[PDB]
Amino acid sequence: SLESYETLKIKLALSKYMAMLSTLEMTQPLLEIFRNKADTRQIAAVVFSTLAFIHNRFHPLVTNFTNKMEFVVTETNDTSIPGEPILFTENEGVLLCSVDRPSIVKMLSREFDTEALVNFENDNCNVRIAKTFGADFSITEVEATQYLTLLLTVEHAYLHYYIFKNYGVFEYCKSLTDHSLFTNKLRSTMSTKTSNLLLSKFKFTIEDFD
Amino acid sequence: PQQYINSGTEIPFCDDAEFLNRLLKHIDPYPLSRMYYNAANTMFYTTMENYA
Amino acid sequence: QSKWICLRLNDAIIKRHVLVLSEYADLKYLGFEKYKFFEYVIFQFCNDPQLCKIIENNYNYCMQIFKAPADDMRDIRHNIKRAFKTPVLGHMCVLSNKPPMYSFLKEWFLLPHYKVVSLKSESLTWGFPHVVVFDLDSTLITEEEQVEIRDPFVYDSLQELHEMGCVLVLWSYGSRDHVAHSMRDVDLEGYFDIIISEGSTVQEERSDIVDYNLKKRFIENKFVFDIHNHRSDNNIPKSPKIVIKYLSDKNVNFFKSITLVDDLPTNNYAYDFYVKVKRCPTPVQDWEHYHNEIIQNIMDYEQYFIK
Repeated sequence: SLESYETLKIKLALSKYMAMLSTLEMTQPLLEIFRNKADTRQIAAVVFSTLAFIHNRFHPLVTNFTNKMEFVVTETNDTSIPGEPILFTENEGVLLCSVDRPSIVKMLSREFDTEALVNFENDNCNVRIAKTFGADFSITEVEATQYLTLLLTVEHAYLHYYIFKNYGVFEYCKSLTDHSLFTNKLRSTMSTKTSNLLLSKFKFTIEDFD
Repeated sequence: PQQYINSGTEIPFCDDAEFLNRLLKHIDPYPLSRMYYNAANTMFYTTMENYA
Repeated sequence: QSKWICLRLNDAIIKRHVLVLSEYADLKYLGFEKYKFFEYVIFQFCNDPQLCKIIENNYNYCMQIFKAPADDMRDIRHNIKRAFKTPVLGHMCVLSNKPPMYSFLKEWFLLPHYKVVSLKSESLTWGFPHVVVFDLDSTLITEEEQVEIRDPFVYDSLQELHEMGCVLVLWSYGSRDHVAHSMRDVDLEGYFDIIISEGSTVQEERSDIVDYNLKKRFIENKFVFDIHNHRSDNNIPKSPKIVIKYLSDKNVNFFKSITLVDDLPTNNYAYDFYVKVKRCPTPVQDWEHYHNEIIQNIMDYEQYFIK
């Protein structure tokens, strides 16, 4: 496709994000950590590193960041709220962010579908038989799926944070009541790099049926 | 808070671009152009569940 | 008037086909593996020597460097056939990422790259083919309105050319009507490959069935031509566009060389060879020297270069 190389560019941005977390203090594949309470500080720090990459690519013009902020993670549905698995808060100057691990863990337990579904380059000697003559690196599509999933989930949070920071508590509440500002808005100052943001990439609808 | 990214002092980065490209190569054929939907499906599913 | 550079793919995973680039960066437009589709790829010479230096450092492919001040299709073909020692060259790929405006080559077939898959090979000759194209209304016929065969020697020479595999391509500028009579009158088609008519004219193109005569299978002489130049002159060149189009319709996808034989030099836009037919009100039987000329023209590559 005349967009295909751009899809490859999306793959590239994805891998660029991936490898940094795959190497810097990468102890174990995600699920091994996320199945356990061990080093909740490590978990939250990985989340913060993700937020750092997000601030980077969204607003790369100035790499500086207010890394000073507090973190909480929770194990209690009586604390959880549907639809916003992570939430920012401010308490008398105490800027803090909060999460529930079990929700996201349970979320990341279904990536088991397969693309054996739709059309592709047609079966041909060119496609194969041509190669039959003449002329730890361990990664699989499912892991890449999970990782992109978590990225996309954090995107929502980062946009929320940007808005809250720029507009204060009330508008944070307003947005949580109504995310309509998200609704179909590339329009931005160039600093946002809005085309960088993956909302531009995929679209969806439910149909109310019966 | 049990943790405080005031302990954070960094802007983590990596530019091993050629190593990343060789790693990219074996993932090139994967049709995420199809696969991506799974994430949205599962997210919506979980949100529905949580509201229920 | 430019210096030029060319890729030569190391593994000829697809042969003969060649491409022309607007950017060294066009590799990004091409993406993975598809470079293996194009045996050679020409690019205008680097202004910055660092580009050529990086190219020279790259080992992934062979390459050549040359001057081609002669901004001409056939001359470029000749030069490249010299460079890579190859008698024949494939079609030139194009993309919606619009080519460099090397439009001096405007009049040519352009392959929208993906047709590469559509590139069947063909039975029509066991050798790489030479081709010769012709006209009726004033070309080789006697000037009498009831034309005569100038020589039965020529009549049989028609079939004889199949010994060499020279393909025989009449494009009368005259209407299909006289051809419709001529066919019944003399089975030159029974000696002769491909026929077309209606070439006389060009139409103001702007963005703003013949079988019944004798149950024939013959072409719709469609309005395939275009303005193409949109300029204050009166020229109706023999069109490689249509010609090659019909060739690939016949699955004819490669050729050694093509000669035009006609009474009008102007239509020749740097055809490999032009045979200005000597208009004649008599059967001259002049074909002997025409034969000799064409044969020597063919022989030109016996030396591995037309000269």
